[PDB]
Amino acid sequence: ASVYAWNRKRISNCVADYSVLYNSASFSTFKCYGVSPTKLNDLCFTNVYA
Amino acid sequence: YFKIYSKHTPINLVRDLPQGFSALEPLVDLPIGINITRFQTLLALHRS
Repeated sequence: ASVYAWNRKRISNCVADYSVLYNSASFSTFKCYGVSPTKLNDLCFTNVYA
Repeated sequence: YFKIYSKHTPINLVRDLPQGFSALEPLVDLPIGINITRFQTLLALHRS
């Protein structure tokens, strides 16, 4: 979607492997602010939105 | 985040609200992410 009408999707009731996101080289920028990138596999979250 | 808190109380007062204390238990945590400014309740008709 366009930036004015950005799409928001809920992620819930799943187990997420973030290691495939860090180790993938396709992303030019992988920058995290309130969480460390390497610690994402060790934490539990709810109400995740993309 | 749309929070629904609910409580059911057995009452026997005829017209107005009873006077007392009853804490509302949290019922539903709803992920909507939309703007809400106006609401309307739904009633049921009886047909004869």
